[PDB]
Amino acid sequence: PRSLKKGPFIDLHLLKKVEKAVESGDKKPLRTWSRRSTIFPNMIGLTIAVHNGRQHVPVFVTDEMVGHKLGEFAPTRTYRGHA
Amino acid sequence: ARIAGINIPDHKHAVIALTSIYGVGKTRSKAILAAAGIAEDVKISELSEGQIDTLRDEVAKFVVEGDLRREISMSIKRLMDLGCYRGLRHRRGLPVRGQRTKTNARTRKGPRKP
Amino acid sequence: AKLHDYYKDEVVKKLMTEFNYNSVMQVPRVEKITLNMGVGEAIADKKLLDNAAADLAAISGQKPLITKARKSVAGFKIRQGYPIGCKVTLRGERMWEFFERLITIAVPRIRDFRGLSAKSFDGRGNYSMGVREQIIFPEIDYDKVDRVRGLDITITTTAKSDEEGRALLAAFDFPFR
Amino acid sequence: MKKDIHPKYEEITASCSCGNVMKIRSTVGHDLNLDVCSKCHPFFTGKQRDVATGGRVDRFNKRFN
RNA sequence: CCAGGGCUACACACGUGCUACAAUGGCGCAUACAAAGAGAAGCGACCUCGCGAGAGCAAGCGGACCUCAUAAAGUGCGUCGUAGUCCGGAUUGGAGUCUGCAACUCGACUCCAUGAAGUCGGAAUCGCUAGUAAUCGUGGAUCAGAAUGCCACGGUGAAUAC
RNA sequence: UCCUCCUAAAGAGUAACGGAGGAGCACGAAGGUUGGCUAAUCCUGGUCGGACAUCAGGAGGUUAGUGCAAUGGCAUAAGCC
Repeated sequence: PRSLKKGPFIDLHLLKKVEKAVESGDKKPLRTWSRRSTIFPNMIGLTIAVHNGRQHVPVFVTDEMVGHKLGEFAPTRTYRGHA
Repeated sequence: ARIAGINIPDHKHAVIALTSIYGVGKTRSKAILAAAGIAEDVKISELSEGQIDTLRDEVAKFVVEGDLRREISMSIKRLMDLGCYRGLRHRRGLPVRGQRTKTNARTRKGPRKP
Repeated sequence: AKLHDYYKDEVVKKLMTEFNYNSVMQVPRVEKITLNMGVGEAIADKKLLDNAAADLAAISGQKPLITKARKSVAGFKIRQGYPIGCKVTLRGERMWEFFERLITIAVPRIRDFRGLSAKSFDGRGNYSMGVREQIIFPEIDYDKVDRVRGLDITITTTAKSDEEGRALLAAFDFPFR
Repeated sequence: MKKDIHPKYEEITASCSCGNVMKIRSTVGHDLNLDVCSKCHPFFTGKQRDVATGGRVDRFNKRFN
């Protein structure tokens, strides 16, 4: 976890992107390479396509997802089973 | 000798007998008995019933056995229904805090039949 | 006893005032309470059933019956006429005593009692609830721990439907989550 | 009821911890002490207390400014 | 050249270590005895705040000066009275701190709660001839952060060799 | 050798190397008598408990049971205590 006196972490380009999507008011997805960014409350209800290494998996920001990083909802290593 | 969830032993000291409750350990039992004023040495059997009630309300202050089990199960179910990474690790029965999965994790993965 | 009198005044009055009842014999009265203890482990051991018998004789007032098997099932390794359970029927002042002790001094002690189910009405008003631990009753020493050995209690009512029986039970401030 | 097969059913006075007293007929053989009763239980009064069912956005506005 | 990922996966098998299964011990209180070494975008006293990790303010020190830094086993008193137990401390939840642009994948630590296997280990197999084996702590390099590894240093300290 | 059904043609009887099955016993209670009771199988509710154990209620009416093969019978029970 981060320190509490530092505040929550987000990229500047992601914050500009989500504020552009708020002033634009649309619900079209936006593809990001910013897995290390904490989900903010203004992002709720818009699908974000987070990079997992190959592709961009679209995750829908719910109310309960508002504490975690974006990359926590994008699995990087695929594994099904050894048989 | 009857704290609303369970029963406590009578021949243990009051700190160790208080730690039988789900939700208190060493430090919380020390703090509870420091608030209620009972010495840590004396057994439960020498205590009297008004003092057991003045213990009971301070144990009733904290979150203990029933709503603590509800809280823990609700948080783990919240993770598993969230779709996060720790949710999937709680799902498949694998270590969650980034432990070694290649060799060890024989607690979380279960006893080794195969 | 006391809850019988609380019935005869308040609950009879209430169930005249909320359902239209033409008569005072239209009200649901609660007929009996049966405490069944389906031990099932008597296919090999015998004294464990004779311990569950003393268990229901302690929890209830009177001595239980020992219920034998009605048909033989090869799936369960029981035979025709093996004493597989035990049961108590209590009615009258004894069910009113047991019902007052159940509603007041036992039902808080079910160890995270979050509120028992109100959908357990079978269809004709009879309610059935299953306790998992017999230590919730104050009759148990806890220096004589034998087994977990829970039971199921079935309140049988003379109500016709679910809602009349639930009115009769919740009139007694029955928990009902 | 039949005579000797049933256990003795004595009227005792159980005492709740919050201050209630309750005379019951029971077979424990002695007087008995309680902790929780029909009064002064966390379910029976109305203090049932479900937890926050998501305090996440409240956690974000409490943590960060 | 760059961003993100991976080298950290996990039905399984082996190698080498750490921690245990307790009473020659666990916990609480009081008190004694070391050696070696490092330190300048570094070591960081005293005082205050915080349960703690740490935070604030801040002298000294390129050092036999100052700091890291109270050595731990030991000892004296009490307590547990052989239980999976006041053993064990894995796993998991919540709340944090710090480094760092950044701690999800994937850091270390703190505090609260949780309390798993394990009651000395099969066939087999290893090290050790004296300040040694065993046991207890400390320090350093790499290092923004991240040792149960490696390299060193001292405390106590055997048994046996026909 | 004995028992039940069909062939067997609505009294009885009736053959075949015709079609199907059983017996060579059991029980001092499984006999006598008095008093009482009434099934199988589903649905729903309920601790372990689960399709199927025990409990409660409804459906249903003899689809059950008879110490043993089949037929006939059986509630006034010949069934169950």
